[PDB]
Amino acid sequence: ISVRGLAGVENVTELKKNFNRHLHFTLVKDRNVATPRDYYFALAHTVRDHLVGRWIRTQQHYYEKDPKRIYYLSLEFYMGRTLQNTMVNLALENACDEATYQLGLDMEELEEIEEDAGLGNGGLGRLAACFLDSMATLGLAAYGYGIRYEFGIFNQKICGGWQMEEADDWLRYGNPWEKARPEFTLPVHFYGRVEHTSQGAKWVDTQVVLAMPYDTPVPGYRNNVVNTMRLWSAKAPNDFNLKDFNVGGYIQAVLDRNLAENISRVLYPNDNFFEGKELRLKQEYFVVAATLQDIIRRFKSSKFGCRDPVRTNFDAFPDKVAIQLNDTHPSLAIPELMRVLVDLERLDWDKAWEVTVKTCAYTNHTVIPEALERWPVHLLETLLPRHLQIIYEINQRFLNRVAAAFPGDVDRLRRMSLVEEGAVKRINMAHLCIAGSHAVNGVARIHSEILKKTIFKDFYELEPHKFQNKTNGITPRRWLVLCNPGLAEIIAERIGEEYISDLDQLRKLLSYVDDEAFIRDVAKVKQENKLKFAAYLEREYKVHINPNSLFDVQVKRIHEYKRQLLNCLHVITLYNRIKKEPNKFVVPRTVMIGGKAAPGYHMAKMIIKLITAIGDVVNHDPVVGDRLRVIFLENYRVSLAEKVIPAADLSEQISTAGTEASGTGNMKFMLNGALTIGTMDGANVEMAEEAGEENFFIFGMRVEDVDRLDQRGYNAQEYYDRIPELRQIIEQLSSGFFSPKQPDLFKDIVNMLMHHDRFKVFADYEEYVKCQERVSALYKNPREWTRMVIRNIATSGKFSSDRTIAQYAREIWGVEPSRQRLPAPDEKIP
Amino acid sequence: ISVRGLAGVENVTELKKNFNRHLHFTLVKDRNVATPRDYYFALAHTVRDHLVGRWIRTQQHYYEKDPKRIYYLSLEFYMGRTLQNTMVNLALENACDEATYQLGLDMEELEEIEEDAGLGNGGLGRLAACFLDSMATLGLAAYGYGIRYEFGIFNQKICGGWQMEEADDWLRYGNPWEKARPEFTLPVHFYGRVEHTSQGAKWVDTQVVLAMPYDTPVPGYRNNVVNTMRLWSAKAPNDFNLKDFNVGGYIQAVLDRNLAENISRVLYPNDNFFEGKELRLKQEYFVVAATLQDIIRRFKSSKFGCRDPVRTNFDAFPDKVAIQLNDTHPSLAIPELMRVLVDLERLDWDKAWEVTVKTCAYTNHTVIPEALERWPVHLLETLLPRHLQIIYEINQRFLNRVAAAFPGDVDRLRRMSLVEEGAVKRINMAHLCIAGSHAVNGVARIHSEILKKTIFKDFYELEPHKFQNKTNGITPRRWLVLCNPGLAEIIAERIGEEYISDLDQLRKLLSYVDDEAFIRDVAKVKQENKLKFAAYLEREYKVHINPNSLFDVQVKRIHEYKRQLLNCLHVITLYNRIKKEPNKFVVPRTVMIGGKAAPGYHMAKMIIKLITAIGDVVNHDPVVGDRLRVIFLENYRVSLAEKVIPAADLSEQISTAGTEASGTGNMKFMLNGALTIGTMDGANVEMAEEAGEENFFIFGMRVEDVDRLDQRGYNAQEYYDRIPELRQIIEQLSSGFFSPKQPDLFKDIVNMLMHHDRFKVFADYEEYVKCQERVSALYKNPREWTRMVIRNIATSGKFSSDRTIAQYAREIWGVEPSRQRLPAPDEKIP
Ligand SMILES: CN1C(=O)N[C@@]2(O[C@H](CO)[C@@H](O)[C@H](O)[C@H]2O)C1=O
Ligand SMILES: CN1C(=O)N[C@@]2(O[C@H](CO)[C@@H](O)[C@H](O)[C@H]2O)C1=O
Ligand SMILES: *Cc1c(COP(=O)(O)O)cnc(C)c1O
Ligand SMILES: *Cc1c(COP(=O)(O)O)cnc(C)c1O
Repeated sequence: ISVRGLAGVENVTELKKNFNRHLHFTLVKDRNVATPRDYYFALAHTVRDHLVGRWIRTQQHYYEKDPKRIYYLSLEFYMGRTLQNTMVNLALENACDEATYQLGLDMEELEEIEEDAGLGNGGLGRLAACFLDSMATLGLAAYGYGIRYEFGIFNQKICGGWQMEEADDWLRYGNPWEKARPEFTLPVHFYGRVEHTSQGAKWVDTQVVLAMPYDTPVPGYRNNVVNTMRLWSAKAPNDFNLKDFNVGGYIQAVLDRNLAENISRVLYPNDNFFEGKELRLKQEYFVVAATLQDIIRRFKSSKFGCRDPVRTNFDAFPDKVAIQLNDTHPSLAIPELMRVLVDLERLDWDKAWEVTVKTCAYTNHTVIPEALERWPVHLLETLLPRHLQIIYEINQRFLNRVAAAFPGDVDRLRRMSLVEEGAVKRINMAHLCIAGSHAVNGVARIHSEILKKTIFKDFYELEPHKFQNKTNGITPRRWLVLCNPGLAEIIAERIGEEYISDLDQLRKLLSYVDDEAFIRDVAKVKQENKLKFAAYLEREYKVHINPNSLFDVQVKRIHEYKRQLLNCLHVITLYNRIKKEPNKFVVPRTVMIGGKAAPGYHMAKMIIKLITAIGDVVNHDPVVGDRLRVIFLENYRVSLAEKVIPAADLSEQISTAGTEASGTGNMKFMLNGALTIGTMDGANVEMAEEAGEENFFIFGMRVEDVDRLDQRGYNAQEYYDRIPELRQIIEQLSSGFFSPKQPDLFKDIVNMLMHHDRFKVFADYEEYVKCQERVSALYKNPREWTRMVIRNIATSGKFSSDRTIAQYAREIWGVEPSRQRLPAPDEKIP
Repeated sequence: ISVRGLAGVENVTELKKNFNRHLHFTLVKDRNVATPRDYYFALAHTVRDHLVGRWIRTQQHYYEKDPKRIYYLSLEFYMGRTLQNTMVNLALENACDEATYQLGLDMEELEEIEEDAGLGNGGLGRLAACFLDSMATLGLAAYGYGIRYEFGIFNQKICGGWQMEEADDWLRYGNPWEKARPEFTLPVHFYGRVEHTSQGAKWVDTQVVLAMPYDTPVPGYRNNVVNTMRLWSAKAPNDFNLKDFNVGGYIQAVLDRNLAENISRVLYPNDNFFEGKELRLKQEYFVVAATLQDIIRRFKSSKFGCRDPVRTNFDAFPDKVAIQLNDTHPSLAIPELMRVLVDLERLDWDKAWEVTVKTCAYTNHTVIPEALERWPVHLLETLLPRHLQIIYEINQRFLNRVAAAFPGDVDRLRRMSLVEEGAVKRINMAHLCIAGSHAVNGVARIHSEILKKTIFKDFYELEPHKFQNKTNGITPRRWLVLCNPGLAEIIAERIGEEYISDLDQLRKLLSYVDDEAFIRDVAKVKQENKLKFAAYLEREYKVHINPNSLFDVQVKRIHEYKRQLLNCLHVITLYNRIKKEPNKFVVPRTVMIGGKAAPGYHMAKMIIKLITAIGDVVNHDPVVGDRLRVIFLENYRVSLAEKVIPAADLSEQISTAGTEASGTGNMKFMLNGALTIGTMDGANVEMAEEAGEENFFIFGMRVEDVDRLDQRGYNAQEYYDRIPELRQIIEQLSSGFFSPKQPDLFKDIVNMLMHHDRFKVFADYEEYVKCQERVSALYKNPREWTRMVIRNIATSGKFSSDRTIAQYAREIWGVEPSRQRLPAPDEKIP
């Protein structure tokens, strides 16, 4: 059937009876009233059974051996569905497929019922998920720590061409993967004040919110290792949240509990944008405060909570603990670690600081200013008074370090301060992270260099040793084996299966680049993939596309820097050329644009309306025929990504050079047989470098050109004046060609494009359509297109998150990865 | 070990491995980290497994055979713990006891970990629970319908002698008994307006709240019948509760969902008191609206949703459906049934009314005016506009009936109206229920007569046929076998086990009233019970009592009509007599008073403070010694009741004649070997009638005497003037004898007692202490005390809820009870 494992005789039988046990005993249903949803849960529960045994021995193992622990703190974990992934990592896919078949059910149909774990916005959240999978696969004693939002990223609905947001009640029917652990609930404090008494400061008169943990298993790839993702839920104490007496109402007091519990109710839908709301800041301290107590408790036990030197010496803390800050969101971990060490454990400042810096590491994910976290001091002052004091003290000592290193450099001092003066005083969270971490890293080579040359230049001059790079990657399990079994099978037919956990082996595919059978196969799976997606489209969303055309897709969050608008300009250009010479041949294309716009991002929502507007015109022009279709992919999410990417021919990664830190979607397309048209931005540089620029469609300004233009001054009028095709489009938008009933509908877009384009869309226009012509030319030559594809796939190995994690492990965490199978799952009951 | 069933060889082994399966696979724990709480859940899950098989066949059965269905609507269901009860009804107690023993665990210790299902306030809520057990035991196709409050009755804490309320988070660790059924979620409407168009009225522009059901199994006693208790939970729709656009905030819109969900957040802690709050009214329509849709859906299928006459003829609706209104709380079921039939199904008014009256029945539970539901019209007008219109129309036609029956009786008309004029117009829910039901019943013979003679006199003259009586009862399973296995065993040794489902058989115990061995045994279990409680007291609450003294206990909600104050006067009297003649012998007593006071009931909370105040003085007087102890039983609830009642010697049922509708605690004490001192009120009359007044300690005014006094006019001063002992107590309270630091602390109680005692406490004082002397006299004669006890126990059979339910079934519902074992639980998988 494929190498989705063995469909053993004993195990298919075993699976079937357990499916039945759960349908009866767990679901309390009988075959006569069971619905596909019930069948999905019976299976889910049956699959979950297979990893509890391993989950328990893995955790027990780490307790016995006691290795250095890795704590990945992140406010986002974009998990997606977990049924198939679990079957894949446990070599259960074929067995389950067989058993459910014998039960008369279609596994694929049941898989579609699983709701996505949308606890993320995009890249940052998904990176965290891929990392978790890789850390488990590399046998690292790693723990993912975050918040269990009851409402993840909103589900997007397009009404009249506009995005409509609606709550993502992903828990409505329950989550069979998580395990509530109410017995490990911890208290978290807010507000209050600071008392300075005799031997130390005291955080007093605080409001208490409880953090209840929920554990979700994270299985490694076929190695019997099952790590843990602990997500905190906010709960109100039953005392004070009722007991602070003297009139108000008993009923009201109980109803008001949903005020402390709002902390984990919803994820903020902002991608690369900072919103200084109190609720967010509360979410940030909540996950940090709860997590740290859990980390210290585990440390207190270790082998110190037995003997060792005997005396809670936190000197070995960094040798046993490593906490990674996914961006600045969990940055309060630094002053909080200090607070506990200094205030509670009573360590001297300097010893505490040494420990903190040695256990913390920060990862930066963007260079755009509006994405930077700068919290107003009056907020921190009210909500976390002691942390503010600690931050000021950290700042004090840090700046003294600077003064001593750069005597008299008074401007440097203000520039490096963790405290920003002005309208309102703010705290620069990024500066905090650099100061209290022993390592700071970018997510792509150029991004990392930019940090050193620009944004964090001063910090780099002070401590050059802290700055590193760790190019992002993606997991070949979900992003290849899971979503593209067809491609994985033909690769395995030639080079085996060891590449799933050793992606570098894909290079061996280079020697089949002239193989006639392989070229035919690679081309066949892609065609099969396109047919399946073209079908899904009519199934779930309804209104035809042509599977023979070139599948041109750009899927990622809607942003001005991602330039969906530049993609739009090209689409309209194609349209206008066709209307000019109708009877001239052009390579057919289905351009698919999908992505979510943050609810308050007006421009982003305007762009979505533009895309649908273009489709309204283009898709109903008889002269165009089936040569050009414009489709907006609704509710783009992980599960939807697993469907489009494998069916894509052209991947669009056209952000303005220097704005996309790395990107990961680009990697997903490269490993799944799509060709890339893009700019020398983020990881695109390393991808073209790996496959050879000849096998890549690079265009536009490089970072240097962008800066040259900025020195000069960017004037869009110039481009409007010298390019008639561009002029024609702008006047089409301006006159209502695309919005008849509301002719001025797109005035904001035009206005922006002409007067405040921060991402110089026009500047890359000419080179973009010129380059688009070259991909059309090559698509006309199926054999050469597929051979270039093979050159990309065979060379994508470097972009696996196993590589990334192995580097973090060695160069930052100080641990050694291991592909050693944990001693079976085998029963056992001590 | 006892007749808690057989500890079979095959089944103890089977139980043990399933306990282990769940500890591993369900709890995801290993023996080395498992805590008593984990062990309790493994067991709970193991026990729950045994009844799903029966649960499924019982429900399938009713679907095949299609009998008349009984729907018990109630806003309260005081369930308590369900582990032991399930073991008892499934004959699993000894097997589980053995198996857990072999696993090295103490079952009793694990049982104590189960949280109480406190979804009730007192009598009314517990009656519903006992009924459910009886309906299952009598094989009735019955369904309990209510609300799944996430917070039940508050947990009571005594601080400085005052009651402190704290949220009852009974779901904190989860509920292994319920089964969420999100797939059967239904929509419920609120607000909106009424449109009158061409062919009928339309309820339009409403706000939608979703009702998600949760089913809990209700097993009959050893008959393999497992009925269902469906509890609704409020959920916000993800559309409008987000989709009603045009600024407000996406985050805020999501956080605001907890506004529609507040409907099922908390139970109103009022016992026999009406609070006209909107949230309550919403809770009342919510349970009614959701339930009715479920009822009609089931009816539409039946055997009509196949063939029958073919044409949705609701003429057979009453033949297939019976809905019982537990008090007026679910009274909106009447106008709602009309709304659906008329507005949606399009039946003519008269045919719809005929159906409604024929399927509905109302049970009245109190005669005090402040407990009567009278909803302001402006509330109904805003929240349920169409229901108000329907109610007015029902009123219109009803009054016309009256006018026609009593021509010219203009005062009768206003008195009987469902609409009350005055300050604010109100709707008398009780009048609504009488009009739209074919049967109205009281809960005790005297209570029922009072309804006919007083409160509903006019309604009785109009339709004498509607009024009936159904004396309350309690379940011998929980209230005997479960909480008093010792007594149940010795009874079984003599007369067998058939009495558990045929309590009348207890009469056979009359012939052992002179049996020397029996008297010794009855006396032995009571002593064992007292020793166990005296121990529990020091275990969980700490500060000694004497097991040889007479256990004088009054446990029930704190109310002025229950007269805990009269009990207080006696206690102080005993104290004062001892201080007067210290070296005179008196029968030792431990008087235990326990009960919860509604949060806003000031007097009730003052009485609790008084009780603790008396104990402070009495319990620390050296001259008193161990002859008199005053203890306030904290957090009285079902689970606590199962502990005290079996250990009680004297049961206090001293409400003012004519105020306690029936009472059920009194019955619990009678069947568990306690003697009753009380007034001729509620069921006390029928109990004394059944055991013989010679075996009862009756005192005080009868209803007639109360009325005579009211004609005359009640003047408490008179009693204060003629009884020196009474005078001495009042002046002790007035001067701070019981409250040194705050001498005027009890001015409200004294003031009330002297000037506004609605329950004439003083009037029954003399006859009360005189009577108390007689019980002390008889306690001095162990052999005769025990023989009187035997006379009570042997004669309590009439008070089993099986009797009550059998009567409801025959005289109201029109169904025949059956003690036929359902065809085993046996596997099966169609
Ligand atoms: C939102 N968001 C960011 O703020 N940074 C991001 O992180 C991802 C993983 O590091 C990168 O691939 C993206 O380029 C970057 O924009 C991202 O997706
Ligand atoms: C609160 N509450 C009432 O309103 N009525 C009650 O119902 C019980 C069951 O019918 C009766 O036994 C009580 O006497 C009556 O007070 C009760 O307990
Ligand atoms: C991989 C992924 C992303 C990141 O896409 P980029 O092109 O790097 O912005 C965002 N959303 C989803 C659903 C993803 O799978
Ligand atoms: C039986 C019961 C009641 C009713 O007691 P009465 O004496 O009828 O008021 C109240 N509370 C609990 C916990 C009960 O078990």
